[PDB]
Amino acid sequence: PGSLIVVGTGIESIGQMTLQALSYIEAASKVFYCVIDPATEAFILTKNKNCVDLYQYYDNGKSRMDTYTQMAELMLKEVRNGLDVVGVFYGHPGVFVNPSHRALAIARSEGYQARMLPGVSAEDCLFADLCIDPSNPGCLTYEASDFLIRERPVNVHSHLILFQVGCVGIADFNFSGFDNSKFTILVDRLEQEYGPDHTVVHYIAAMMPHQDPVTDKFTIGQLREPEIAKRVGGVSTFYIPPKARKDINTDIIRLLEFLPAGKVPDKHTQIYPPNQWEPDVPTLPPYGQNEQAAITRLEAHAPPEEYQPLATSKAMTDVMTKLALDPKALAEYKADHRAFAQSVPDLTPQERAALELGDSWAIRCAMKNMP
Amino acid sequence: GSLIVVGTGIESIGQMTLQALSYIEAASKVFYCVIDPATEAFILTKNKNCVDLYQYYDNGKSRMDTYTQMAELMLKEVRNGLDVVGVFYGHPGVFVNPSHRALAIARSEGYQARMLPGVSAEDCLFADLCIDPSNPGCLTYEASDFLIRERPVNVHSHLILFQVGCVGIADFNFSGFDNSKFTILVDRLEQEYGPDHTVVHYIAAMMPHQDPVTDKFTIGQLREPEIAKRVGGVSTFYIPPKARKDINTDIIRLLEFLPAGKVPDKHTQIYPPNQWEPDVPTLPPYGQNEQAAITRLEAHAPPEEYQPLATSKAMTDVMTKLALDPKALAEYKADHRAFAQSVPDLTPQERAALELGDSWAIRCAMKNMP
Ligand SMILES: Nc1ncnc2c1ncn2[C@@H]1O[C@H](CSCC[C@H](N)C(=O)O)[C@@H](O)[C@H]1O
Ligand SMILES: Nc1ncnc2c1ncn2[C@@H]1O[C@H](CSCC[C@H](N)C(=O)O)[C@@H](O)[C@H]1O
Repeated sequence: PGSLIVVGTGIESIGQMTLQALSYIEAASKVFYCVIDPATEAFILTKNKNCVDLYQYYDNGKSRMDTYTQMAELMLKEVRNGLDVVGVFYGHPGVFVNPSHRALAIARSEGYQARMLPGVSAEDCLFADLCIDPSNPGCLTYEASDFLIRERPVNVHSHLILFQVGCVGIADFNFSGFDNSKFTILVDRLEQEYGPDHTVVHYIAAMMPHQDPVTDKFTIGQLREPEIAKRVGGVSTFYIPPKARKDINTDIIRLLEFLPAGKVPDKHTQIYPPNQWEPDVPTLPPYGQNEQAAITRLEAHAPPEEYQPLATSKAMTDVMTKLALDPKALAEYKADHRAFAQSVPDLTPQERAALELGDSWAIRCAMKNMP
Repeated sequence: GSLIVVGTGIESIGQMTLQALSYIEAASKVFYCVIDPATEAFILTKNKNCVDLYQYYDNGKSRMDTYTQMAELMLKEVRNGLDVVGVFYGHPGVFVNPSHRALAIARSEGYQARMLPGVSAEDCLFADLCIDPSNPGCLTYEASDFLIRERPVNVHSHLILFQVGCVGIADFNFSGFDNSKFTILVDRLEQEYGPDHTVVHYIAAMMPHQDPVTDKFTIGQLREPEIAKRVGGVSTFYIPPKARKDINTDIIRLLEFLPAGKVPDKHTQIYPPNQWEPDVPTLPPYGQNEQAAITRLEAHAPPEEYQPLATSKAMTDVMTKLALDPKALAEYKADHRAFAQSVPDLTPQERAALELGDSWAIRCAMKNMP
C-alpha cells in the first residue's frame, strides 16, 4: 500500500516531457518536483493540486548529499503513509540524479511499488543538437569530478561526454551558482590525455523554446583563457570528439561478413556522414556509385510481398492510445483482461479476443489484418 | 525546404514527447519508421500525409541501400520546398543511420535541419534497471563495431551493447536476423570479463501492459542454445562493472572535496548499490550522517535566498503555447514585440520580458510579484 513513481520532464521547457510522465503527474496523490525552469514548474502546478518544490531543500554551504537524503525522505514519508507519490526531476530522472535512485531503492527494500519512467536527458539533447550518433564511434559518459578522483580511463577513439564540468570538486550548494575554482584541474587532465589543440565543445541545450543551443567549439588549451572558463556553469556539458579513428580488423570483419567476401575494406575512410565537430576524417561523399544505384532502383520499387501494412480500426486505435495515456484504464486492464476487453465499444470480435489475450503477437495480428 | 527529425520513445505512444507530437501535426509531410503498430496507428491520426519508411526494407536487400533510399525520400521532398518531418522510434539519432544522413545532406545544401531528442532504449535501460550512468560511468557500443574495431572495455564502468541480436549482419529479412555470429560476441565478452561475470539481457516493454525483460545471465550461459535464441532485434545487453576503481587520495586533496580535517572512506561506495552488479562494499541507507540530515528536516524553513515561483495564468499559458504550438513559436521568433503585445491579460512587466526574450527577464517576471 502506497507507491513511488519517478518521472522526468526533459530539458527544454514543457515540450520535452513525455505523455506518460504528464499522465502520472495528474494521477499522483502528491508531487515532489525538482526542475530548474520556471515555466516547467508552473506547468507542473496546473496538472496536480498537491505539489511540493524540492529545490527549497538546497541551501548555501549545505552539503548536496544532505539535501539528497532529505529529498528522498520527504517522498518516502508519504509512501510509508500509504500515498501514491510521484517524484519529478528535470531531464531523465535517473541520469545524474542521486535522490531518485536512493528513494526508489529504499522503498523497494521496504516492499513498496517503485518504478522510474525514463525521460529526455541532456545527453539526448546533446546527440540531437550536435547531430552525433553514439554508435559511431562509441560513447563514454563520465561525471567530471569522478572522472578525476578515480582517474577514469579515456577512449580517444570514441565520443566523450562529461557532466557537471561546472562544479568540479564541489560538494556544496550556493543559490548564486558554483565557484568553479577547481576547473583548472579538469583542464589539466583533458590536456594530458588529449593535448591542448584537440577540440572540446561547450554544450548547453536551450531550456526555453525560443532560445538557441550553445555549441561553442574550443580547443582544450583555450579553456585556460579566463573569459572562456567563466562561460561554463551548472547546466554546462562538455563533448570531446574522437581524436582518431580505430582501424578495422580485416580478420574479424571476414568472420562477421559485414562487407562482401572478397573485398578488403577502406583503411583510412569512414562512411558518410562526417562528424562536424571532429578533426577531419577522410569521409566518402554522400552520392557515390553505390548510392545513386540504390536511388535509381527506387524507380522500380514496389511494396515487398512480406511487407504487412497497418490495417486496424478506429476503436482499436483508441483503446491502445488509452492504455498508453490513461494509467487508470491500464491498471484495470492488467487486473482483469477480459472484463476490460468486453467493455470497450466498437471492437471487432477478433480485436476483443486479441486484447483479451494481451499478447504482443495477437495485438499485432489484429492490427495488421482487418477484413 | 526543411527537415525536422523527431522520435517516439520506446514504449508505444506514452513515451512520445509533447514537442514531437506537435511537429507531427504541423508537418507538411511525415516519413516514419516505427516498429509498434499502435504507435504507427497514433501517427496517421495526427497528420494526413504520412509514408511508412519500413516498406523500403526488403528480404536480401542491403540496409545501407534502404537508408540511402529512406534519406532520399525525405530529401527530394525537402528540395521541393515542403516542411518535412521524419520519425524514428526511440531517439531518432541514437543508432539510426538514415536520420543523420538526411540531416547532413539537408545542411550541406542550405536547408533548415533540426533534430528533436527522444527517449532511447538506453534511457529505458537506465530506468528499468534503475542504474545511474554517473555511478560509475557508462560506455555504449554497437555490438559488431565493438568486435570489428576491437574497441576497449572498461571493467570499472557500465557497459551497454546495442544490436547484440544482429552481430555482423548487413542484410535484412522481415523474419528478423539470423544471429549466427552471436558466438563471436560471447567469445569477446568472456575474454574481457570471464565466463562467470553478469550480463543482463534487456528488452524494454513496447506495449503499455508489458513488463520489461531483465534476465540476469552469466556470459558463459549465453552459449546455451535456448539462451542465445531469446535475443533478437530489440535486445540490448547491460554488463555491470567487474570491479570498482580506487580513489586517488592525492587528487581528492587537490579538489578540496571534503573538509581538510576529515578523511573520506576509501573502500566504500554510497548507497544505493547496483542490484545487477556483484556485491560491492556499500553504505547502509540510514547511517548517522543520513539520520542527522533527517532530524535537521524538523527545523527546515525556506532559505532566504530561495525564490519561489510567483507568476500568473496568462504568463503560464503563453509559455505553454510557445512550447506546444510550433506556429506561435515561429511567429514570436519572427517578431517578439508583435507577439508580446498581442497576448491578452499579460502584466506590463510580463509583456516587457516576453518582448525581450532573454532568459533573465522571463525568469524574473515569473518569480517577482509578491
Ligand atoms: N540544459 C542543459 N544542457 C546541457 N547539459 C545540461 C543541461 N542541463 C543539465 N545538464 C547537465 O546535467 C548536469 C546536472 S545533473 C541533472 C541532469 C539531468 N537529470 C539530465 O537528464 O541530463 C549538469 O551539470 C550538466 O552537465
Ligand atoms: N525495446 C527495446 N529494448 C531494448 N533495446 C532496444 C529496444 N528497442 C530497440 N532497442 C535497441 O536499439 C537497437 C535498434 S537501433 C534503434 C535504436 C533507437 N533509435 C533508440 O533510441 O534506442 C536494437 O538493436 C536494440 O539494441
